Amino acid sequence: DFEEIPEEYLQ
Amino acid sequence: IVEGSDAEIGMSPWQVMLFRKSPQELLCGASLISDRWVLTAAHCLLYPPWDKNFTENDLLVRIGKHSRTRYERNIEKISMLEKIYIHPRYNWRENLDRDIALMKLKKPVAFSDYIHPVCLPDRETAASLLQAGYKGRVTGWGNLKETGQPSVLQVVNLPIVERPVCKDSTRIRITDNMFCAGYKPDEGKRGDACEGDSGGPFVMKSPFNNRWYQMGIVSWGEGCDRDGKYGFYTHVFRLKKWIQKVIDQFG
Amino acid sequence: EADCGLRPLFEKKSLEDKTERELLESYI
Ligand SMILES: C[n+]1cccc(CNC(=O)[C@@H]2CCCN2C(=O)[C@H](N)Cc2ccccc2)c1
Ligand SMILES: *[C@@H]1O[C@H](CO)[C@@H](O)[C@H](O)[C@H]1NC(C)=O
Ligand code: NA
Ligand code: NA
Repeated sequence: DFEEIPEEYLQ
Repeated sequence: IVEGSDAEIGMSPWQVMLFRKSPQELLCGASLISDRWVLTAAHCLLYPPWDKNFTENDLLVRIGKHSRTRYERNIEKISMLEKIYIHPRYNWRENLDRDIALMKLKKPVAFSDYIHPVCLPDRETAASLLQAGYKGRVTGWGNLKETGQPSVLQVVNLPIVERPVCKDSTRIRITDNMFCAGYKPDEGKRGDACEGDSGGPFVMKSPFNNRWYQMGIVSWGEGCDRDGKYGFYTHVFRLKKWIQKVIDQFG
Repeated sequence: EADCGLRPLFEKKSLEDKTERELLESYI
């Protein structure tokens, strides 16, 4: 499964 | 990638991962062709039979990656999409004819040791290298077998196959916008792209100028690495006029 | 790009990867 990516990229 | 091996660090610095925002998951491969443009398969973005029709905001691209699942801090770069362009004559209804799409990034990506664009072929390089028996290289984080997933980017070198052999291997209608690659049953070696590798590059290293060129895009196959079957790739040069038009118009 | 297709960790440094020779040998 995938490591969470920095929130800045999901905004 | 079936029957391939782990990539070396920086071996494919044009490799791009198409990443779904929610749920967070790999969608496809893709390739970097400039600081602002990414090339992929149209079916990675639009495939009505599977209820697939992504919009820009659904997606991210992750560039410079090696590990499939890790967030590669200080190495990978994650970019948002400004706009998706799908070939206007992409045939999702029948045989994936013209299976090609472009994605423009919101902002240019910085090149590094791990991030660098691949060349697109000119007519002469295409004519010279797209010959039966000549090998290219396919890379991806897709399935390791038809029926799990790799820790890191996989690579496999595969020979281009004679067009009549491609045609005779399948009931699907093949077109001049496709070529196929892979070993024959009698050749003893194996390897193929698989689900998840869609959209990734088939590249060749020109022996004339020692540069890597993207000749194909992972498009389709019946199963993965089956004897007597071959992987089919979008013929990038045949569709280059469309690529240039989009970039010239929207660049 | 003027620099397309030349990898920083390979062509730019004149290092070869482990299997690129397989490709070259096929270009007959
Ligand atoms: C080498 N390879 C092997 C298996 C899958 C892939 C990736 N492409 C795919 O999975 C594509 C997407 C739509 C259905 N795909 C397929 O490859 C189908 N298995 C065969 C097919 C071809 C053309 C039209 C319809 C169906 C590549
Ligand atoms: C796919 O999405 C676009 C925009 O949301 C839509 O207009 C189109 O009708 C959909 N189906 C396609 C392109 O087949
Ligand atoms: Na046939
Ligand atoms: Na096969």
